[PDB]
Amino acid sequence: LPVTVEKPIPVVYDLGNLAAFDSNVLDKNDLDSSNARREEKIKSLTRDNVQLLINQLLSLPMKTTTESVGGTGGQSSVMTLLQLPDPTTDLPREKPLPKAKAMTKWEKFAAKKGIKPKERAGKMIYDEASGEWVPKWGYKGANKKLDDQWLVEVIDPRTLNRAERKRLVKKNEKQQRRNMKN
Amino acid sequence: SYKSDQGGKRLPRIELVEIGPRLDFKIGRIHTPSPDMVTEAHKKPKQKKNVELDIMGDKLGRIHMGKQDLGKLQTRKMKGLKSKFDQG
Amino acid sequence: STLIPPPSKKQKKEAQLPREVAIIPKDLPNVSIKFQALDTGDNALRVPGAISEKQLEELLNQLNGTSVPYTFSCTIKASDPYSSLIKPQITLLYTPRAVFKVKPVTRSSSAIAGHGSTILCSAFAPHTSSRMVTGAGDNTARIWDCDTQTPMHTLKGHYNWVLCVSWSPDGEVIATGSMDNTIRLWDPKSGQCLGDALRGHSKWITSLSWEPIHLVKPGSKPRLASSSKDGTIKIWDTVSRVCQYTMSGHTNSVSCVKWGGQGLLYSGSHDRTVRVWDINSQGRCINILKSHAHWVNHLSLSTDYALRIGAFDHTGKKPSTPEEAQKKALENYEKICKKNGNSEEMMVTASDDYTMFLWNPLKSTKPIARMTGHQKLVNHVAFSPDGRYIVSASFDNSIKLWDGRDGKFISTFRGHVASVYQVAWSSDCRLLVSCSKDTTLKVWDVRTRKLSVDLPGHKDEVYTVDWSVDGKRVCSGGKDKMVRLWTH
Amino acid sequence: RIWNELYKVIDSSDVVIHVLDARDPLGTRCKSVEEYMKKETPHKHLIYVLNKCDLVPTWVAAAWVKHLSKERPTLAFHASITNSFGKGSLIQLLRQFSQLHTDRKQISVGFIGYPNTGKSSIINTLRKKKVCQVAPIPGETKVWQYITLMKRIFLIDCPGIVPPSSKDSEEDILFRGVVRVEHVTHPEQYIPGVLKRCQVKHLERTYE
Amino acid sequence: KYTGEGFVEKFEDILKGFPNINDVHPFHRDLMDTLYEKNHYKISLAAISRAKSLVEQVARDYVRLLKFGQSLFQCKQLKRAALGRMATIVKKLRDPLAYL
Amino acid sequence: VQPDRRWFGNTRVISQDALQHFRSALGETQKDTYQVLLRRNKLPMSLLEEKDADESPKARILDTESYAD
RNA sequence: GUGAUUUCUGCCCAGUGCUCUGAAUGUCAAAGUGAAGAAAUUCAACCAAGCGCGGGUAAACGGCGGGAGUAACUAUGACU
Ligand SMILES: Nc1nc2c(ncn2[C@@H]2O[C@H](COP(=O)(O)OP(=O)(O)OP(=O)(O)O)[C@@H](O)[C@H]2O)c(=O)[nH]1
Ligand SMILES: [Mg+2]
Repeated sequence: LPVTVEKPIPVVYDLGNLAAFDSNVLDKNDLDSSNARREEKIKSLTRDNVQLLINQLLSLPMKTTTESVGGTGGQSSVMTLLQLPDPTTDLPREKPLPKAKAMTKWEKFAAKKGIKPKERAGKMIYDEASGEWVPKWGYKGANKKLDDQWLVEVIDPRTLNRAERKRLVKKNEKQQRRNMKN
Repeated sequence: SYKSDQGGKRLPRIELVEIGPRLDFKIGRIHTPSPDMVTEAHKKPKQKKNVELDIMGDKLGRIHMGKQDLGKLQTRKMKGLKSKFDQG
Repeated sequence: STLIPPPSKKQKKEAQLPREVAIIPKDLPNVSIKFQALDTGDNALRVPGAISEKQLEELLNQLNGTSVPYTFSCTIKASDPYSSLIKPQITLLYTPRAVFKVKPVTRSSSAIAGHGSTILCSAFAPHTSSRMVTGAGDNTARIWDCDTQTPMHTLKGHYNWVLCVSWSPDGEVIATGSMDNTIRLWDPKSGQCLGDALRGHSKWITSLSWEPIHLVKPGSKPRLASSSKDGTIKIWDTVSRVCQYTMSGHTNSVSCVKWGGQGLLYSGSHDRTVRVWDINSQGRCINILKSHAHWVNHLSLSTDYALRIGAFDHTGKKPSTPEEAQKKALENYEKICKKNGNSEEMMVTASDDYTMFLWNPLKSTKPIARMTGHQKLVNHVAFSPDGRYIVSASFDNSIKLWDGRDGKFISTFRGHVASVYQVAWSSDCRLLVSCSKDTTLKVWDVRTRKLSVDLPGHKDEVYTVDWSVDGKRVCSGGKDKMVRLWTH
Repeated sequence: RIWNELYKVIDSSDVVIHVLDARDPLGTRCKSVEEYMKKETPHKHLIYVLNKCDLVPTWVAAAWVKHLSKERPTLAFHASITNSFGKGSLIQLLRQFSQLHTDRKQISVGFIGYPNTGKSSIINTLRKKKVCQVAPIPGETKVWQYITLMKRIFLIDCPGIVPPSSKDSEEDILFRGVVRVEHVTHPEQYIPGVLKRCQVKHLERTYE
Repeated sequence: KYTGEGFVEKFEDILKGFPNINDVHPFHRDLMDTLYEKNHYKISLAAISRAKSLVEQVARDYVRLLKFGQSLFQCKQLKRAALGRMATIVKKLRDPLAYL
Repeated sequence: VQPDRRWFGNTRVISQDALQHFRSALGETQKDTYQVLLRRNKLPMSLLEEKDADESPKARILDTESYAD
């Protein structure tokens, strides 16, 4: 009947994992592999621990809300949740921490002088005749326009233009590979 | 968990039931972590004096006035406070 | 979105220690407590300690000689129900509960399609929550089977908007006051035009009211009462369809009509004056009350909840004969009203001067109190079903809760961001729903003066709100031409 | 012309110090602008400095610091170049204010108050040389002046203001030294005020 | 500035001419109360007093704006803006000025 | 100005839980005379004001009897 | 350099700021000598220079929140 129970040495708690740590005195000659009254001791020395743990868990701060069903996040008004503290035991990671700091020689050139990054606002430009907003790259990009022009006004010049673009693309990829090898 | 009547509706009296499994364990061989790996596997990912964040937002700062001892500061010796010029 | 500031470092390092489990230590160092009621009873010197707050109830049952439920409180200082010693000889105050629990109304059922214009008025049947009536911006009203969320029995027969619907306090007929100054009656189960359109007013109908069942001649049916923008107040008997006798006291438009427990109609008008008509005196006003500075909107009585159902209690039963019906209705009215043994029904007024007045028109012609504190016009006011709480809504986004016996101030319910158009109580007088000019509906828990749930789902303004009688459904509707039912 | 220097100094200054007169501070207080700084510029700090503290007893000065320290910090000062009092307390508090704004590349602090309270003398004692002109006549400093110390904190002094209170006297402005007494026309009609303010015992010992 | 002074001076003569119904004598007070409706009497004069401050603030602001103009066009437009806001403040006093 | 779906998108929503939290945390200030403000954390401030009054300001008398009445 | 006299112990019980009769066992890359057990692993001893030890200096470059805790070893003072 009592919802409480006393133990000499105080149990340590990890509410961030829902874990208890008891360090009281056991009896070597109670849990031996053949003692008849073995379960009736295990199940109780653990039940008092669970009692202390539920006592500790049912006294944390609760977090209510006023939302309703459909709420894209989670809980609704009819759910109280316990705000668990953080764990304390140093349990090891599984992969090291992520760090990869290469300057790729562009972050060195641009930083020796004062080239700041760009604002990254939008992807559209304004075509003048025609009167549309014609993505700079992303649909019939302004680049791929000398390709389907109906006359170029000087070997086919449009194919030479394609080749000259491809050369810079491949040079950029090679520069990237070199930087990553450095 | 059942009603208690010794702790109100808040704290109940709990009971356990054994479901499974039920195992014993004896120790065999081990391979322990090297010091370098132990110091490299417990790392917090890294993600302010007199500066506090209040509730409501409100970054605030303390200013910590010193101790001010006016046992110094000899007050100026004006002529009217000198009893030597008393008109009696 | 805007975020609550995150917890600090020292607060995180604090939240890990062991923390504060109560034990209920012994605990009977006995304190002598004074069991005293609210109305007059102080019943008698018992000295218990820390015992079960549900055993105090049984103490009072066995003492007052009934074994009923009782709610408790102490020291009307913060007036809060071992919990009397954890924070700090001591008295005890109690009220009757009349236990009939109403779970909140959280979810949202289907958004029922319907009319082709906005929805102006809505009402729930007094006998079952399975049917419900809505008059809308077209020239029709509609009946909805809430059981299956489906339509039924659209009632064509007007040729202008329907501005008020009422379901008779016996569940026999429905009345639709419209824009064209006709007034029509309809049968629920059939949907046929029960006669022709009553008429006699020169401008539109503002409000309707019915004869309370506990005064109707057994073997007969209740009567009507109709307000109109012209200024007339007309009576109607629903068997002969004849205008019994009119009343023409006011001068401006008249807003609302009531019907008391002793046969006294009350009427507030745009003439800044509340009049008290009479039916035993053929309809000559016996009292005029002029206290407001601007005009008056939505007067409200102390028993206008009991007077609305008429022997159909929260358990959905029915009467078979007017004999048993009249006894049930009298019992209802006495259960709601008899808190001193007399006919102490009060009245509350809501006017465009930001202030409400607390009348007892029987005992005197002076207001008992002047309830004030709003900052814009007060559009709606209501009494609790048990009559000891007044709730008021206003165009300044707030709602205010007053002590309904003398007129004090209790609390404010903030949370709307636009005007509050009207409010509504639940059956057990513990919740309160409200609709607003913005989308959302809000449910408030009166027992703690907080916000329970906030339910969106409409798309434009919301004009009506009606909780059922057994608390099973809440109906709403407005500018988006959809009906909406909310359940638990 | 000077109320256009006041708002300019308040605009440019990160932290303001309001200087008072230890003889009568409540008259030289000039509230009237604290309501402004609170309404329009809450991110500015506004501490008090009570100088000329060697002209009043010690219990008087302590009482005044106490009764003023229930609104703002209010340090207590005495501004001479050789023999001062409070210089360390002001320096090691400007250092705190500078550490708090550790990403602003500098802080500016501005001195405001009535005329002839010692705004320039405080700068002079802090820096330990004659940097701005001082003089017993009220209207000495006329425009604002920047002065650097510690490479990260600037000081700005400005001319002294008198709020245009439409009440409270014509002869109180005289005894809160604002007017150059050479210009008042009949200066003998004000002497009853001197006899009222001072003591007979003190006045008997200076003339004699 | 000149038009600002004009409106302000037309309003001062009204605010200093009428007899200040409060604190004159409880006989004339009550007589004027039954004659001119003390509420409306005070309200119209408070309307005029409020206009007197609004006009002054408009005049004060648009001078400061003009002293940063860079062309005849922009300066002229600021002038017209100021005079128009003044006229629109005044045109709302059609009822109080007719009662008074 | 190019067309875009931002511009016609909400930018600064807030919820009822945050509203109630902040509103309850404006009657627990306890100003310290030695703390100075550094930043103010832009918030919707016209929704968290309005402590309760007891006045109910005067009604407009001009809507019933204008002046010609 | 300063500019008669009189005032001038100034924000520095600041020793990594402008110098060294003085130092140390606080640490200490890599190197080298000792132990376990088959062996990776773990641990003992020796240690170059800077950083804790300290004297000293007055118009004095520029550099700075004070007082405790005396590391429940730190990844350039991660703190309290
Ligand atoms: N007795 C005494 N006199 C002082 C003290 N400090 C300044 N004074 C005198 O007060 C006058 C102050 O002149 P300023 O320092 O220029 O004061 P101010 O008018 O506010 O400063 P400005 O901005 O230049 O106008 C000087 O004549 C000083 O001699 C003080 O601490 N004690
Ligand atoms: Mg001066």
